[PDB]
Amino acid sequence: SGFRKMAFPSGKVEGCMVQVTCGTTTLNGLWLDDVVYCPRHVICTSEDMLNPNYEDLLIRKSNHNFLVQAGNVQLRVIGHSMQNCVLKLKVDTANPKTPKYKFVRIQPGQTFSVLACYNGSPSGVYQCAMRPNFTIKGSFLNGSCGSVGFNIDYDCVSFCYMHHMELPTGVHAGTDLEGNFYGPFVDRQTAQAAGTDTTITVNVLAWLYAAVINGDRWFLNRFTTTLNDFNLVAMKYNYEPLTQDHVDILGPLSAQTGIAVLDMCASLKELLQNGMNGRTILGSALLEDEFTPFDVVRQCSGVTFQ
Amino acid sequence: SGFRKMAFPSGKVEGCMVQVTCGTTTLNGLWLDDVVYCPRHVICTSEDMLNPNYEDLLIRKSNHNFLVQAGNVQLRVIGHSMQNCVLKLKVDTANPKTPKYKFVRIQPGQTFSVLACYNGSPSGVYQCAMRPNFTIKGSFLNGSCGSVGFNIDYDCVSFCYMHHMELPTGVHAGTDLEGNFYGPFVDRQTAQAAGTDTTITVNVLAWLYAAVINGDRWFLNRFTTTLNDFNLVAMKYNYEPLTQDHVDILGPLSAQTGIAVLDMCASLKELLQNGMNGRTILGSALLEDEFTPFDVVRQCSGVTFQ
Ligand SMILES: *C(=O)[C@H](C[C@@H]1CCCNC1=O)NC(=O)[C@H](CC(C)C)NC(=O)[C@@H](NC(=O)c1ccc([N+](=O)[O-])cc1)C(C)C
Ligand SMILES: *C(=O)[C@H](C[C@@H]1CCCNC1=O)NC(=O)[C@H](CC(C)C)NC(=O)[C@@H](NC(=O)c1ccc([N+](=O)[O-])cc1)C(C)C
Repeated sequence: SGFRKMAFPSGKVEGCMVQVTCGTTTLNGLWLDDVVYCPRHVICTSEDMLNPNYEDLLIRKSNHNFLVQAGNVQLRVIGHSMQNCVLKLKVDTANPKTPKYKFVRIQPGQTFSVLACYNGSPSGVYQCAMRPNFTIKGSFLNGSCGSVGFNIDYDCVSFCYMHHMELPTGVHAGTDLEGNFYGPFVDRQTAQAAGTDTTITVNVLAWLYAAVINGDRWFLNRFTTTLNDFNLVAMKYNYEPLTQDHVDILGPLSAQTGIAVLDMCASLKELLQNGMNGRTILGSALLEDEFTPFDVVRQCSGVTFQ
Repeated sequence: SGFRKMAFPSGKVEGCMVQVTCGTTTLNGLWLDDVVYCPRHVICTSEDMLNPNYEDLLIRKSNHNFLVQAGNVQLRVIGHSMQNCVLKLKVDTANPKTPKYKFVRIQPGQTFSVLACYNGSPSGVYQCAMRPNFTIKGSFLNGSCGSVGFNIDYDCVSFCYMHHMELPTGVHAGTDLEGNFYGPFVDRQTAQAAGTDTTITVNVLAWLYAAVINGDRWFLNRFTTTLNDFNLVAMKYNYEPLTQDHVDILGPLSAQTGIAVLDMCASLKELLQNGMNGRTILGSALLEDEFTPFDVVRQCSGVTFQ
């Protein structure tokens, strides 16, 4: 028993990280087959990051302006192209450690692991959610750009996030691996504020189920609620509306615990209106919203990958 | 910016995990060079876990009673010995993926990453703290024994924990890699008194320093405190008493931020006595105690957000 914020094992992605340097700018790239993917702003200069003309700047870049270092091996760039906000550097050698992989674009409310890297060297792994306002609350310093987010399904790595920038509120924004930003952001050092963030209601409910599974049951009551009456209360506390699709996705956790979804909603309604009365749930005084229902089932059943 | 509970990248440890089966009991083993390390209770059957004579069970076993599997490859056991609570199975093949490594025994309050494994395959990775009473608050199901905890310094893995059991309170206990239990515990299914679990004060202080480094000072104040006046408040709130040894460990964070250790203690004392009043620190409403001073320096910017 026990419930932890758990990241995917990172070994398959560790073997894909490289250092990419252009001019005096260094960041990380992702080496899959004979292509290295990295944020296109590696080609900018300090003097240019206000509103870079990326297409123009790339014209004046040759293959040998890109230094790609994979551990002890320098990779030769034999071709370069730009796809939206990512650069694709074709290289001499196919990565022998390339896993089975897909590029996916995730929905807000979904979770993924981030492999934080610096100078092509992985330094940490942690679990994140795509916020409703398309930001992530990551932990990224200078040099972290090109770090990637991913999920693992059996033996296949689904890459969903590449890191590009930090917002003034200290949260983070990036692209999918096709270079398309999540949310209304652009890769320029301009004035950019994210929409108001909301709590991911279906994830909070999933985590209350995790708590019950792990013996923490004090918040269960004998009240009932309809979906509409729950959503009338939840919206006033800045929670996302709960849809019928969300209720369906909570079906398996409901069957396992014997607690109806709308009964769990009633317990959450009491927590919102009355507070915790000084208590915690799974050690938290705030309600956790970065576990999906799939995250809870997977962890509580010991699903394995590699 | 940002601050996340970050685990070490798990790839170096994933390459070491194997499955060990004896009779009908399967758990995880750690394959380093030509030795597989695993918990000695792999040789137990369900009916004799109340008072197993481990040197009763082991003399009855031959090398070929141990089935060791790495991937789809059987490893042939050519020798075995018991050291404290761990079994050492000599195998006929050195692990080609053995990293540089050490075995270290850590102190209460210190942290490590756990690669939770089932049947020799990894399920996930997360960061843990050794509690003051030598337990850990993990996520371990049936079959997780032999999962290990570790730190990585450059490319040397320091293994410090191997998982053995869950206590009746839902917390977890295990050994160092020489098989010595952390805490006054033994590998049998009998009631064993545990010390009381207090909050790791030096780690809370380190995390307040992290909040300052990242740009937040709202919780500071002008008082100072003596060590003893602080510890009187600490014990009211179930915090571990702070020693001069602990104060010395916070030296680097104190110097980096310009806040004397006993001034941060005065700040913590006021947070405990007055609560948070709806505010948060690094996103938390409860003070975090699973970051050591070293963890903070490893994750935070070397440049304080002044
Ligand atoms: C890549 O490595 C680097 C990572 C950043 C660096 C700062 C610390 N944490 C990180 O995650 N990314 C960049 O340097 C990126 C380059 C651009 C996209 C070309 N720049 C930023 O992240 C900057 N953020 C902004 O410039 C920004 C400023 C103001 C506003 N605003 O609403 O006013 C929005 C965005 C960093 C401040 C350098
Ligand atoms: C190994 O895989 C397995 C892991 C356990 C399994 C249950 C779920 N979570 C885990 O971490 N370890 C065991 O099965 C272990 C083998 C013994 C130690 C020979 N048994 C247990 O973990 C049981 N624990 C106890 O019975 C127990 C009772 C009291 C104390 N104590 O110190 O007071 C310690 C252990 C579980 C009930 C299965």
